[PDB]
Amino acid sequence: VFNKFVQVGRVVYINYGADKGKLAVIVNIINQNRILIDGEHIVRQVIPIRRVHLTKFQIDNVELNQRTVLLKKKIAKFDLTKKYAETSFAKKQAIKTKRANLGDFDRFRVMVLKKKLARTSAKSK
Amino acid sequence: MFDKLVVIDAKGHLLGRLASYVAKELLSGQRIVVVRTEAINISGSLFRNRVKFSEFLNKWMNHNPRRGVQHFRAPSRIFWRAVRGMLPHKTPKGAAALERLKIFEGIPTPYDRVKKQVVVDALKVQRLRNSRPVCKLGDLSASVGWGKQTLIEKLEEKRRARAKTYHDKKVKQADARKKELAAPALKAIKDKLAQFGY
Amino acid sequence: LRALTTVWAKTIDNNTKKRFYKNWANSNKKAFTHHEKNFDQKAQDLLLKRIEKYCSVVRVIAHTNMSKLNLRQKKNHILEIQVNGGKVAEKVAFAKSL
Amino acid sequence: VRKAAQEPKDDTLQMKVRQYVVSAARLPIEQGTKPEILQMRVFARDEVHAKTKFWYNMRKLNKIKRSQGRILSVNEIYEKSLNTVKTYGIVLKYQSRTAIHNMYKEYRDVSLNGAVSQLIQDMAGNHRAQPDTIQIIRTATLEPKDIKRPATLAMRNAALKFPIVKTIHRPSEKKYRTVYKATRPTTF
Amino acid sequence: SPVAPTRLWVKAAFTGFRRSKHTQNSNQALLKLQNVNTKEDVAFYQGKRVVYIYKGQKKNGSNYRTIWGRIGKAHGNNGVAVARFAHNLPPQAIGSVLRVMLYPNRA
Amino acid sequence: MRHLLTEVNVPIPDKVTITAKQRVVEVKGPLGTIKRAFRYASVDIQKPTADNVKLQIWQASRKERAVLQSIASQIKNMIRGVTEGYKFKMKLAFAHFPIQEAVAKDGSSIEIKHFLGEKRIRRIQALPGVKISRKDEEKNTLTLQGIDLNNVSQTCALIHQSCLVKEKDIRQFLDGIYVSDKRLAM
RNA sequence: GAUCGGGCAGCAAUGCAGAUCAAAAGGAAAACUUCAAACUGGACUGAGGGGCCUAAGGGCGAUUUUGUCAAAAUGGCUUCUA
RNA sequence: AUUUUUGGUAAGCAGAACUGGCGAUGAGGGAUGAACCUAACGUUGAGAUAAGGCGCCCAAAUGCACGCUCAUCAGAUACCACAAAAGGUGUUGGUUCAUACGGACAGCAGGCCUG
RNA sequence: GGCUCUUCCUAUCAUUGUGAAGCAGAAUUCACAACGUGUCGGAUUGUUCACCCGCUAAUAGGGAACGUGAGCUGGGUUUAG
RNA sequence: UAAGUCAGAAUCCAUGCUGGAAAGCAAUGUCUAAGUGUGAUGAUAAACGAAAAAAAAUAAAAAUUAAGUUCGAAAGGUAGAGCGGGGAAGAGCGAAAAAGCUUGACCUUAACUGCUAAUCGUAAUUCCAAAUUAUCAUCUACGUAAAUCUUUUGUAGACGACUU
Ligand SMILES: [Mg+2]
Ligand SMILES: [Mg+2]
Ligand SMILES: [Mg+2]
Ligand SMILES: [Mg+2]
Ligand SMILES: [Mg+2]
Ligand SMILES: [Mg+2]
Ligand SMILES: [Mg+2]
Ligand SMILES: [Mg+2]
Ligand SMILES: [Mg+2]
Ligand SMILES: [Mg+2]
Ligand SMILES: [Mg+2]
Ligand SMILES: [Mg+2]
Ligand SMILES: [Mg+2]
Ligand SMILES: [Mg+2]
Ligand SMILES: [Mg+2]
Ligand SMILES: [Mg+2]
Ligand SMILES: [Mg+2]
Ligand SMILES: [Mg+2]
Repeated sequence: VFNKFVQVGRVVYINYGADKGKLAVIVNIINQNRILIDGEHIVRQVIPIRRVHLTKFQIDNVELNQRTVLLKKKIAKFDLTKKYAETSFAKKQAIKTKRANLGDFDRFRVMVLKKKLARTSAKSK
Repeated sequence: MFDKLVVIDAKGHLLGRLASYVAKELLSGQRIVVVRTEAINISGSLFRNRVKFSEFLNKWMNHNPRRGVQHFRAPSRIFWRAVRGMLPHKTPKGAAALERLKIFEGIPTPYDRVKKQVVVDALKVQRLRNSRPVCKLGDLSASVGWGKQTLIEKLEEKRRARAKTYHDKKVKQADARKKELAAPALKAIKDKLAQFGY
Repeated sequence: LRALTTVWAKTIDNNTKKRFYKNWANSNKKAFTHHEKNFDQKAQDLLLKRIEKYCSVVRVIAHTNMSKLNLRQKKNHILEIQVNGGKVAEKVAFAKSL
Repeated sequence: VRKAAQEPKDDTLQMKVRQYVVSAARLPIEQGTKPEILQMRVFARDEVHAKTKFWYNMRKLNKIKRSQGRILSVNEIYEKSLNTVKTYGIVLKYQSRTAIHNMYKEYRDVSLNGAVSQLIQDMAGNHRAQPDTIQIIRTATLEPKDIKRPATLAMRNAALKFPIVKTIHRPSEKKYRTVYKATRPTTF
Repeated sequence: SPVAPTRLWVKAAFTGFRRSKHTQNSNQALLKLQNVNTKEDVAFYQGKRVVYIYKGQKKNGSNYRTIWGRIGKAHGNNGVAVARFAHNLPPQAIGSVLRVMLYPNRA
Repeated sequence: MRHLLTEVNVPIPDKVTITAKQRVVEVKGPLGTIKRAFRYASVDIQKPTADNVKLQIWQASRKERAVLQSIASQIKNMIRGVTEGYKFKMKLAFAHFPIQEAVAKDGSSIEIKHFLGEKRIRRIQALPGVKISRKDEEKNTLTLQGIDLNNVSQTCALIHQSCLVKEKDIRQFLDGIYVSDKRLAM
């Protein structure tokens, strides 16, 4: 149903921005198309809600118009870091980052390792 | 645009947009096949689009109706006229472009198997405010007397049923191979790859 | 619609064969030979069962026998006469009886 | 393309209005005198533009023309804190094909410049106003006791939640753009 | 033998020449490189050498023939790039695939 | 402008059970089960609690907003419908020519003859869930009973309308079969 | 320290938490404008055929290396195509 | 042709003034087209533009942000191919006067008032 | 100008389904969706028109180089008596 | 009436009807002498993984924001090996444009081992696959079915055409 809302103090993913791939929190809703954004890795921004994706992390400790500092603290106490880090989303994301850094030999390896996973399964026993 | 043959599933696609895309693709060398044309969408009252198609039925070559325009009533051809409209179709180049496109209603034999594709920008859900009016092509071609709607439905159901077979088999076995992937010998290699940046 | 298949009998009399020819008497009259020598009742039944399986409409292929009249033309006529009755299967049974 | 410092990093998100103070004096320019200085607040996109706005209003309001005076200075004003949301009132006169009108408008934004930019876009879209025609009489950052508009007061509550009902698919960079993909997106 | 072993060339498409409604420069072809999308990415190929291969009657024991050129510049903000060849490309070429090659590596 | 949230609250009382799946509403009470399909509106129909049913619409425009209260009210009708049914009485009105009536045992069909002395036969088949009845004491009336408001009101309609008088001043003639009593509780 | 509210409390009287403005004493930083210093990848071009000239540094307007080419090869012609 | 102009109900009518232009003039833009918009021409390559554009025919954004709009006759713009007086509980802004828990509007109530 | 023939318009004469009335019925009038089909026989006049005699569901108004002369006709108009 | 529903016209679309050289498609009769005949040269708006089958739903869900996936991918050799790949016949199934899926004589191939790569001289398409089909030349077969003209009919006709 509707469980995940855009609320004062929401945990949001910044996509399609200079800030893409970065989590943030929402202090105020400016009109219906824009929210006010903050976090440890991001300046205080205004962003069209369009560019953002709701993360299903709601921090009820956050307060309307909270100063950058206090927010950063509350965020830290919440472990957006650990919690998000376990997410299927961030797991996949990191895996991607991994694939990013691979050289000719790395690929080749992965290919021989890929062939083996195939041709070897008959090892019952 | 470089895949050897794209096959698009026109369902829930908007006519004009799917049109322009397929048109460009065509101009630039992509050989396309569109399917399930009867499933394409148009923005407006089914009424309004019937008014419109009627208005078109009304145009004709005066002294000799059997010269020039043929008013085609099947969804396939509706779409086809749509695309031909967006190419320079009297140009030899335009011709080629056209020859690249083939279109059907429902999903005919050669195309059961090949993977059907979607143009994201062309989707009714993507393009149209939810509460605004729309039609499915086959409804229009109904009002204009294309008789095959019922048949196509039946035929589609038939093919849906073959799908459940494919899929189910594919699932069963593909779970069994994932289970035996968790066995010792291979669990090793799995770990090797994960570390490798799976 | 489309023709799925045609089930021919063993007996196709010369005059009907005439249909396929412009002149019967200067021809070696080779028509249907292979249908004769190779004729396997089993297969026919198989075809009829086929029709039962896949078919919407059933028609009988019919024969105007011109030899019964006194006119010049002796070359018969070959018609499709469609069969209207409730169930495809029974249509087929009927057709066969004919 | 000259940005004022208080504009956003993305030029897209807001108009190029900035708020100016311009001040000038009757040309005769007598030395030891204690001149009458005429000062006014204009919204423009330039210093030049601001000067124009200035003079227009000034020649309407008083005897002065430009050959009759001198521009002492043009100083851009900035908004205090871009950390909070504020409700701004604005008082306008604009010119519609029939006649001239006084309007009062409110916007919830982080800047008075933002308040203005939003005001202009709105006035174009809803009223077909021409920028050149628009005259902003007075502008106030609003105290809550003073905010009168329903679409303004609409947003005061902490319990505010928008589900995002429909997500229109928008790839992250261009590098990811494909016309046709092998499976259908979702909304949610 | 089933295929060629390694093909080191990127696939490009020939869009047309650089044109205005009523006018065209046939000196500058336009290509779209596979999986090349924005000006940034196109830039990466700036100096690169590109081939046009086609077949025909035997000329010096080879049934193919060639025109060589280089991608010079980004054309417009999706992935499109001007190419210059030795002989301005024949126009039927438009429907076709050209070979971007990575040869120009310099310090 | 565009409205943020709009809600409407439907009470559910004793002996009523309600089901919302993908906009498809079911209501089962003592008198039976009624279902309706709302697929045409973008509205949110919240999982009903035996107490209530909450309907919400988000990011809406004035036109959209009305669909809420209207879907709601339709539900009100489904509920009240399965609690106490709906009964209508239609008075059968004629000046000179007595309207003659034959209603079947199903209560599913009506024959009307002799309307304005016309020699034509009127045939009206009642909608599903609708039963037509006439007693000895009814004093020239028809009674249409059912759970679903629509099917019953509509059956009444089809009846009243089959008998519209034509090609004469309608204000003098006035023959016809009209609804006397609407929204009765049994 | 002073206001305020789209807080939690509290039955109320009151407290916890905010946000805005902010004394003396301290810290640590962003955006814009202007003006400067410097790195790396491309495209098009090479007109001219000297020993003269100087601000003593150079200027005067491309050089180097390598590969292929005997076969109708290159250029052209007739015809056709886009 | 712009602006100004006289006769004429008016005219792609008939007359005048200043500056152009078209004739005598091509190129890009107004799909199209003498007098509009940019812009004035030797043969040729590059670059960056004007006018105008960038969903496809078509080079270039299905760019990024705002406001407003659903037409069972939508709309889509200079010169340009026409619309008026008059109307609308369609929708959105704004103007000026008003009501409300010292409980309003409306409905149902009940005896102007009252639940 | 008529004859011949085809097609289009709708500012509908009739026919279909309706709304309205100072609509009792009958007849009539105003309006809507609407040409799908039909819209005739003679006096006098070269006639377009006009006027009369009639039948008719009705005897609607128009366009197509004032539709239609290598389709007629030649009465009218406009050479030479 | 805004969503949502009924009724409802000489209207519209169909049904019926006439065309139907739509350079559309199907079923069926017979024939195509001799071979799953070979050789050379060629053309195909586009071969170098030009790789890839769930179905449905976008106000759904217990839960997953992008095919931003997954699979394949080693020397355009030889000798062995053989994970694996492809498949005769016949028998199964399969029809929306029957495209193919199963079994299967057998045909084949990857790790690993040995030879062979270099003088194609610091680049110049990496000319090889698959589906089609033209031309020239030739080897075998010197046959088979049918049509047309010269006749015939008048159910047709200017002539061709048509019925017979
Ligand atoms: Mg009436
Ligand atoms: Mg009457
Ligand atoms: Mg040559
Ligand atoms: Mg002027
Ligand atoms: Mg004049
Ligand atoms: Mg002038
Ligand atoms: Mg001028
Ligand atoms: Mg002259
Ligand atoms: Mg000129
Ligand atoms: Mg140039
Ligand atoms: Mg868009
Ligand atoms: Mg009318
Ligand atoms: Mg009148
Ligand atoms: Mg006469
Ligand atoms: Mg005439
Ligand atoms: Mg005379
Ligand atoms: Mg209906
Ligand atoms: Mg009509």
